[PDB]
Amino acid sequence: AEAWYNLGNAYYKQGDYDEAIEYYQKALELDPRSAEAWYNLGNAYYKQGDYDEAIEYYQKALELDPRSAEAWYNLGNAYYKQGDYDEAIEYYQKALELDPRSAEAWYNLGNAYYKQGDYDEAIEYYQKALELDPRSAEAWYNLGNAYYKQGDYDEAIEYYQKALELDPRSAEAWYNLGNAYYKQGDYDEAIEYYQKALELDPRSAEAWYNLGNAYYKQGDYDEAIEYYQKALELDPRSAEAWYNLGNAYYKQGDYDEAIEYYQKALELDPRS
Ligand SMILES: [Cl-]
Ligand SMILES: [Zn+2]
Ligand SMILES: [Zn+2]
Ligand SMILES: [Zn+2]
Ligand SMILES: [Zn+2]
Ligand SMILES: [Zn+2]
Ligand SMILES: [Zn+2]
Ligand SMILES: [Zn+2]
Ligand SMILES: [Zn+2]
Ligand SMILES: [Zn+2]
Ligand SMILES: [Zn+2]
Ligand SMILES: [Zn+2]
Ligand SMILES: [Zn+2]
Ligand SMILES: [Zn+2]
Repeated sequence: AEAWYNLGNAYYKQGDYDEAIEYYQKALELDPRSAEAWYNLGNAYYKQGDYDEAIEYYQKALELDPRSAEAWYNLGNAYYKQGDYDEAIEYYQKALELDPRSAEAWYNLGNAYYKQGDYDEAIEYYQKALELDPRSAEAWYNLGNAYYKQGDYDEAIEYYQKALELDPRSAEAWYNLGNAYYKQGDYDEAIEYYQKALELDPRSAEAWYNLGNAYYKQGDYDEAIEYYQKALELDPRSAEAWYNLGNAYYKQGDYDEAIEYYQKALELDPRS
């Protein structure tokens, strides 16, 4: 089994996962009691996106070594990839009972609670991750998103600010920071961050529309009109862009433009 196993390892290292599977299987046909062998077979399937096979082999690894933190964590990952968030949570928790010093386990546990809608737990476990390794902009952004989702816009703002200190080249962090100020009703700060997002990524329709809304909420109707019109060059299909473009014209006393744009909105959705 040893040579088959090592041959499988050599294929694994060169990224050749189908060959690794063949020789791991050959080794296991000769010695089915190696946890590391079952674990490595589960990894090779995992890398090909065979999540159901990965699950079966990681469970075999765990029959032989129930205290493998690595086997529990990768079982949790395979469930996460199948969209089975509650199983992923159960297995991540088992991995952390055995090894509470992995940032990666706490972070992935946060991600699973997030995907289920438990922003509170997401917050708790993203914080743990960040304490063992505070260097990832993505992790700060996601803690930002969890507070945002709970409606803690000020904590959201705080952690988006942290993510942008580490990676100021992120349109999404800039955009969500604007969303967070928008949601507190700080429309001038919103406008500032929305403009940074669009200077970095200038062709999301939704984003030009949200810059429009922020000007509209400030009472800056002629700028609202300019950015709504930009949103509609990119997405001529949006009932909302047409309707708020109408509102902007109405607010300026431009009643015949208001009528034209309200009609456009009502054709795309005649239900309001
Ligand atoms: Cl919004
Ligand atoms: Zn191959
Ligand atoms: Zn043996
Ligand atoms: Zn499969
Ligand atoms: Zn062990
Ligand atoms: Zn161990
Ligand atoms: Zn499930
Ligand atoms: Zn909840
Ligand atoms: Zn819950
Ligand atoms: Zn909760
Ligand atoms: Zn906390
Ligand atoms: Zn708060
Ligand atoms: Zn603070
Ligand atoms: Zn007019």
